[PDB]
Amino acid sequence: HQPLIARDGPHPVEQPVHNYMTKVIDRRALNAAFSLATEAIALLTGEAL
Amino acid sequence: TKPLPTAPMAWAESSPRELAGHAPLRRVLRPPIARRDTRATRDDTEQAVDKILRGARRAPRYHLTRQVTLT
Repeated sequence: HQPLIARDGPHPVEQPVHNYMTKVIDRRALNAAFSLATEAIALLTGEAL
Repeated sequence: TKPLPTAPMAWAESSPRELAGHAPLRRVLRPPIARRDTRATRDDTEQAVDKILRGARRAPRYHLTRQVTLT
């Protein structure tokens, strides 16, 4: 909501101005990755014991 | 009825990573980022619904095509 000043003389009289803006949210992500191995898969579960 | 050489049949007569998968991932909470500091008929109906149970509890070597034609 915006300020204002009274002025003299011939002019157009001022009226307070209210602005009504609206931003919109953006979208992103983040990636990481890790790997296993064929031996690991076999070791992590029971396969090679 | 059980062997002498046991290790070869536990695999023959018959995962834990997916169990360990949900374990770190799913069991973990609010991650990530961190803050410092009716005899037979009844039996049949029940079984059909159940079959939908098991087949809907899980999930490729087969494909079926089907078609209608004349003789």
